[PDB]
Amino acid sequence: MGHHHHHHSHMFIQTQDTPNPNSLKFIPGKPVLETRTMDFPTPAAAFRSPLARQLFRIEGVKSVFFGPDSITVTKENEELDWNLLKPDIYATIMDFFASGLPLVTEE
Repeated sequence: MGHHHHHHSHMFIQTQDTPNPNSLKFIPGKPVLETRTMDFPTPAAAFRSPLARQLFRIEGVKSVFFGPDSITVTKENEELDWNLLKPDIYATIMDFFASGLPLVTEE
């Protein structure tokens, strides 16, 4: 079907603040990595996830981390406010699950 069951996808991301001013935690409502956790410190390491690659496309993303129903992203520098990234972050992750791409391609 072309159109999605968006009325209750539970694909809406809540932001939870952390003990790091440069990093913010994004809970999508669905376990991205219940099975494990995977770090992406560098834009190169991001190859192990299509989502991580798409997150490094967003203006301000220094690094991405995946965890149990959580995506913890860090900014390049403190001059960057998260409101610059947030619209693109929501759009890209909801688009990822709308595409239904595998969270991990290889470890």
